[PDB]
Amino acid sequence: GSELSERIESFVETLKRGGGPRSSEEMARETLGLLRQIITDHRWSNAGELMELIRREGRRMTAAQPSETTVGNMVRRVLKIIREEYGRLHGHYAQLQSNIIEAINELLVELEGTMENIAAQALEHIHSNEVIMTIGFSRTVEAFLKEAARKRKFHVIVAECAPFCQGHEMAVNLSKAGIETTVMTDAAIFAVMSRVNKVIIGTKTILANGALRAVTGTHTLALAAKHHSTPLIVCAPMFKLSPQFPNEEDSFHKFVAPEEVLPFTEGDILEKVSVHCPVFDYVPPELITLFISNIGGNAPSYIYRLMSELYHPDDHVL
Amino acid sequence: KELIEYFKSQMKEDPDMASAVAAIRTLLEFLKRDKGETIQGLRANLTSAIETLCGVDSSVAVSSGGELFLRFISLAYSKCKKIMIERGELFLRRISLSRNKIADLCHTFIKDGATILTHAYSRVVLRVLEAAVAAKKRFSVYVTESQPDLSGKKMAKALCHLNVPVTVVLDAAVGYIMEKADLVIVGAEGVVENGGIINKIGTNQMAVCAKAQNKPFYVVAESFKFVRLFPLNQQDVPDKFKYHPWVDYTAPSLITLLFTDLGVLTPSAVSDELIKLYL
Amino acid sequence: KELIEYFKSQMKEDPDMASAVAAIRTLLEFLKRDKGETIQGLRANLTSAIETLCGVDSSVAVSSGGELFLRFISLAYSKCKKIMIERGELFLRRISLSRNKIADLCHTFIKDGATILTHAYSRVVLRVLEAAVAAKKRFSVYVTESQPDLSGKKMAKALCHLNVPVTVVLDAAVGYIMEKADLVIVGAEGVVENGGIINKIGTNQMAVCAKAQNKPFYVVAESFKFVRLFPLNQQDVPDKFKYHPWVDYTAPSLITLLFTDLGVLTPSAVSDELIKLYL
Ligand SMILES: O=C(COc1ccc(Cl)cc1)N[C@H]1CC[C@H](NC(=O)COc2ccc(Cl)cc2)CC1
Repeated sequence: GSELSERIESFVETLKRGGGPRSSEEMARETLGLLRQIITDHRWSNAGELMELIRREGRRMTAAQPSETTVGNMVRRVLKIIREEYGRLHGHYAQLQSNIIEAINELLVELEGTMENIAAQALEHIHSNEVIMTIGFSRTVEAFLKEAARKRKFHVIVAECAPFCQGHEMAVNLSKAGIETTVMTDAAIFAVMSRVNKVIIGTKTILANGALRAVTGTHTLALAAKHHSTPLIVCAPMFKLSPQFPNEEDSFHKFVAPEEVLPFTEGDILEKVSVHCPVFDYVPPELITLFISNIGGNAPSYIYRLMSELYHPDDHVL
Repeated sequence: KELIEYFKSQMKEDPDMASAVAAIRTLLEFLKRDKGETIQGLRANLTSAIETLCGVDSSVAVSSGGELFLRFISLAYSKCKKIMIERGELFLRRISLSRNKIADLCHTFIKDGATILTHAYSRVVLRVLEAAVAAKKRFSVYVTESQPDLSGKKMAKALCHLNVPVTVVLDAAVGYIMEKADLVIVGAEGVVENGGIINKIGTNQMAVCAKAQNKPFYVVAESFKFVRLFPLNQQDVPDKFKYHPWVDYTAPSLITLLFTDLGVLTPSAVSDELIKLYL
Repeated sequence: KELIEYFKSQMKEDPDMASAVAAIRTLLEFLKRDKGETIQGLRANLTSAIETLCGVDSSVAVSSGGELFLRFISLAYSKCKKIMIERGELFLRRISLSRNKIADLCHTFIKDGATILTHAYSRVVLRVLEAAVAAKKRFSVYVTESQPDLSGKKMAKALCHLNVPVTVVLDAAVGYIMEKADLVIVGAEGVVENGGIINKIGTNQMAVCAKAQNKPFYVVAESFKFVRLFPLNQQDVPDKFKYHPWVDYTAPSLITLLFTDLGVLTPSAVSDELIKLYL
């Protein structure tokens, strides 16, 4: 009853104010648990009313934070699960609900295996004495690299992300496992690119065009890789896949307080200058060489088929 | 004959009508009129209609329609044709909603305050621009004059009624104006397997300049234009469709996205659709 | 006035004559007729002639000539003008032998059995092709129709008298025929510092397609066409020379070599010549 309502609220405000939970895998787990509790703790008999209330609460979620697309695309995954179950039972009400629940359960148990799947897949993409470059921080990519390091020796060049220098803690984490790690400013990306073999980077969201929304500055790294023709690898699980297209959407970049870019102590100039701090940026699919997912490697030119396999095309608007 | 004049008057019937839709209408009425009740004899009359209709008109769109919907009807013995006419009627309905779906999926890709750059007159581009301006979007438009048949002037006249600033440009001036165009939208006359488009003569220049300036190159086309051809160079295209050529080929290397009734598609997806359809 | 009608009749005098040569002739006779014996007053009459002559004609070639040869004569007080007229006469002689030198250096770069691809009519391209065919060389020729002023038809007519197969093509069909052309030869209307050329509207398309197919892009021009401009994009070129534009800019990135009376030059060398000449 009101527990469900206040938990939905709590989650909405946690998504709105700050980043909670930090890992987007934990965010997917939390939103899936909440969707399960909603579909269990409501008086819905027909699948249509359930889908409608799910779409409404998902609209509220998406309005809470548009840049966090995992919640929305997993809501769409739940909607596709409901559609599949209704087609199975109609192409049956209690069995409907329990079958939806076991579908969500299998989705959740395969959710925690994507990390291990990518880690296992990592070995056949790294050779000895290779030079990797990565930008920012990504749990999936550091797991990739520290799993490849157990049987291979290679160098990782971590380009810090300004202003949020998450790349520093990533470099430290990689050095923990003895992965020879060079830390540099993002300004030195093109200067060092000539000596890099591969580029491995995570992402926040993959669009239907194949493009991906990743931390700012990664588009420049992709342009450098394309200039030097080095393969650019994206190790992104299959819950960051978003059916929306690049310019049919709104609110792509996430702008945070310019205090991160230019501090308050600069004084009077802060009334004359316009400071901008875009967290995310757009990378076209032409600059991506290969996508690594929990199922296996795939070219950017197959992400649309993955969409068709994951999301109903009438649910791309929620 | 009987199909030649009906196709001609269908062109006369609706000057605001495409040629592939007229072709499917003519073939539907041809199959519904002669009453050919034969398992194998029906296909003879069909291909006779198709060869006649693309002999009168040298469009790749007409031939592609012909092929795809003749397969569709053949994929449907007395009850065979009885259900085949049903499936043809619903095919016509889907092909009618084609262009509205195309406008209402692609009108959202034009960021307002931008500058559209378009080749010769095309109904799909006009429809999507009408949908965009109906959504309260202001933008400038450059149109190529289409020297062989001055369809650029016709496009400019048609778009001036839509209350938008249109500046028809010279055929060879796209290289000059390409830096002033935020994007390029062209209506394909036919879509080859790999994703390329066999469109009017200057569309390839458009795409090459787009790649010379990284400008997005957008294409809008109906799915009945999906033809199963694979040209490697300009000469590899069928010569019948070229007739001083009239229609040339553009590689999918130069195309960003395709806006069809099947949704927005990567140039890679059209081959998926075609091999799922199995020619 | 006095220069307007003389320039007009010089155009009438020799329909087989360039405009920059006519401009230098008119300015030479203007300086030789008025008898301006002043250290600083002479330059006023000079620049008056130059501004008048590029006000009547919107060519970058005329203005470039004007600038370079006004500096040349000024680089030459009673004996000043007495030697300046000498140096002007020898300048005219060199500018006359310009085109013959250009033909007889560049006619050897056309491998026989190849296919020349040319933009609108130009005297230098015609001269080099005449020199090549005089050397017993057979080749095919495609010419762009030059839609604004149909100079492609004129080039085709002029080259048909030379006993060579010429096939004037459409303005937007170069993208279609670029794979059938072994090389591209275009006569520049003006050469900017970096090596680019400010030529007719479709020359930039020519060069971009050449880079799209690695085909050699050759340019032939006289050294009196070397103008001291540096446009970054199409709009950066002076608007007076553009007059629907008439002449656009092509980056040296897209040009292979330049065939001037100073020998074959890399697009890098023209800036060397210009900074040695010091504008
Ligand atoms: O030591 C490093 C560290 O590299 C960087 C560290 C930091 C920065 Cl800023 C940039 C680069 N990298 C190695 C990577 C292998 C290479 N080459 C070899 O070991 C031999 O390479 C071969 C040998 C044979 C073939 Cl067929 C190909 C390459 C030496 C340098």
